[PDB]
Amino acid sequence: IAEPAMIAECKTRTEVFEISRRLIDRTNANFLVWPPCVEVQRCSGCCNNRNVQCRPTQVQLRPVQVRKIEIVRKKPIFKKATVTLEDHLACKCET
Amino acid sequence: IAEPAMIAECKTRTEVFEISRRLIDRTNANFLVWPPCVEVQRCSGCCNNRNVQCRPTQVQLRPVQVRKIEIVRKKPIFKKATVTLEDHLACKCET
DNA sequence: ACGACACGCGAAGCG
DNA sequence: ACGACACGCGAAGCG
Ligand SMILES: [Mg+2]
Ligand SMILES: [Mg+2]
Ligand code: NA
Ligand code: NA
Repeated sequence: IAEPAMIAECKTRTEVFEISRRLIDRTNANFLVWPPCVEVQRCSGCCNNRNVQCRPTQVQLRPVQVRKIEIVRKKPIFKKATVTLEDHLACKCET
Repeated sequence: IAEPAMIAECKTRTEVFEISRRLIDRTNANFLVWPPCVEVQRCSGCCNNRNVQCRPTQVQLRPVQVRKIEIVRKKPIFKKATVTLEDHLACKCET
């Protein structure tokens, strides 16, 4: 059977966010971070027409702790860094 | 508090698929389709290193019925078209 | 392709 | 930046 197609409504869905090393440190390259990606909630889906787009109406900042290794003459220095994620909490179709 | 960052594992998540008018009809432009987008399941997330990527291991074809209006001298002709969606069912990190 | 339907909403039906 | 840990797995601890 072929079921009726259902519109993907404008709402929050779980997406994959890649953790930016550049925001962790823009002035040094000598480091590794873990994990490289986390889940975030994001507004996606399609509105009625192309005069409007699916956009967040409230966003929530969420700090997470990442693992950082600084490499100094081939030796690891273990540190922690805090990345502030942005979660979409609600969406609307917006002009 | 800043919770520990958790890796976004390579697995299936719900994504938004935009319905291609071109696959519905490549030889005529005189038509509209509804809905413009549907949910599908897709492999996403991050593997251990950049020598591997998150890829589907089994995919399931899923036909859905879309609404089509053919416009002929400004009058609508109501038709149905069948679009075959591809859902990801499982994923692995692959080299 | 230039924002039918007694209306408004969504070869529709309801109130 | 050139694939520590008695090992293998993941300034680790377990078996
Ligand atoms: Mg009537
Ligand atoms: Mg020991
Ligand atoms: Na009507
Ligand atoms: Na050890």
